[PDB]
Amino acid sequence: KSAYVQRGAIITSDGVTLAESVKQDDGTYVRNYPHDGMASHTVGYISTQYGTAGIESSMNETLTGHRSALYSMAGITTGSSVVLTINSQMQAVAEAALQGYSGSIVVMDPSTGAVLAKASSPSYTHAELGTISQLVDRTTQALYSPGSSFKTVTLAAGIDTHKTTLDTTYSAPGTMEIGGGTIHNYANEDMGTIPLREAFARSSNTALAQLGVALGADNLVSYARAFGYGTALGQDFSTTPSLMPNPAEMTTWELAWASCGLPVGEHASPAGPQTTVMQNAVIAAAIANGGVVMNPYIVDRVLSPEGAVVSTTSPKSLGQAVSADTAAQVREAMLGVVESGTGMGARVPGVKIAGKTGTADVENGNFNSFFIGFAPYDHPTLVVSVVIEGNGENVLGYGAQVGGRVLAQCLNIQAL
Ligand SMILES: *C(=O)[C@@H](NC(=O)[C@H]1[C@@H](C)ON[C@H]1c1c(Cl)cccc1Cl)[C@@H]1N[C@@H](C(O)O)C(C)(C)S1
Repeated sequence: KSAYVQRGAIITSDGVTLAESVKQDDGTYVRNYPHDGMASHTVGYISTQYGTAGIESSMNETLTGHRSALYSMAGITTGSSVVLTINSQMQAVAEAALQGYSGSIVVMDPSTGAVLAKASSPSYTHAELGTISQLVDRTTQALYSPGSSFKTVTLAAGIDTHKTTLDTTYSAPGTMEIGGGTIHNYANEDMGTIPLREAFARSSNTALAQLGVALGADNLVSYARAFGYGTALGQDFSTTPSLMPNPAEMTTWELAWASCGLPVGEHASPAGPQTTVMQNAVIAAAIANGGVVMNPYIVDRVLSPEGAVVSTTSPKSLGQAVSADTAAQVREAMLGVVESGTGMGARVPGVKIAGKTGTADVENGNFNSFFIGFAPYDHPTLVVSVVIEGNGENVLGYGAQVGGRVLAQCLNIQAL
């Protein structure tokens, strides 16, 4: 029966139709994808060979459309349409910034969790699914070691528990023994004794590991969970949960590394942290939003075949991960990263951008570049989360450059 019932459309917030059904002279309907290639992973597909993904999958009941003994009357009833929170201009900006690279970008509204752009690369067209890495959604369904981008969580926790302050000094030596193994700063750089805001801006592992060990495993895990770890984020799309160990299984050395964003644990529970890019955006959004974590969403509203609004998504909080005072301090620390530390590549003349960078080593001596951030600093209206994957190219600092560029172009779009 269901080939004769028209499937609803998938449309961006600014009115660009990305999926559509057209009636045949046969009476059946064929699925068409205008601007084929835009937001492919988000729009998704239903394919015997390739599976299901994206909105075609997650909103399938709504688009399908819930007397039936007559196939001739099946036409008389239409699926309802879905208007996404994705803006086509911001989507194009994120897609352009990934050309030539593997990785992904999420742009989100920090006060609501609305997903404004969501891009993964390499990508595909729907036309390609009619023949025989591209199908993986690297924003929500790939896990990465977050590296130093996770120090945002460590810092937040340290401040929120009143165990440290941005002006508290730490020894930040090139190497240090912790829990019977070694932690080293990048390039074994000895930074001497410096305030935490500077250790964070310059991304010292030896300093941040000492904070992680002061916090303890229970605290670190609990705060990661409060930011969304362990939750399949997304009101209306699938995200694979970001992972932390069972804190009871962690060692001190493991803890030290985890607090710098490197999963090195060996135990029954997973090693962590392992993050999605979406989870990283949710962390930046919580910090930008006074500590309030939002469950992100990608559907704005549902429309009936006649264009009436049938329902509207409501923003929903997953709780307050840290206090407002803590969030303000973390924002300030993040401003330092971009103004005077490892995130200077994200600077954009005439707008204050804040963020945190990371770099993580993976298999075969490859490494990935991360960035989370928000803008403008005072009254944030956008959050970005990026991963640029190395795969045998050095991409040091690329996440930050991509991040700043996307924030700046997205701010301009907002201004129009
Ligand atoms: C965080 O990303 C931290 N990264 C590193 O030190 C990385 C790279 C350079 O190699 N392996 C790493 C690692 C170590 Cl040695 C220790 C703990 C965690 C990791 Cl992922 C610093 N942050 C980055 C920047 O991108 O923020 C630097 C390259 C400045 S070093």
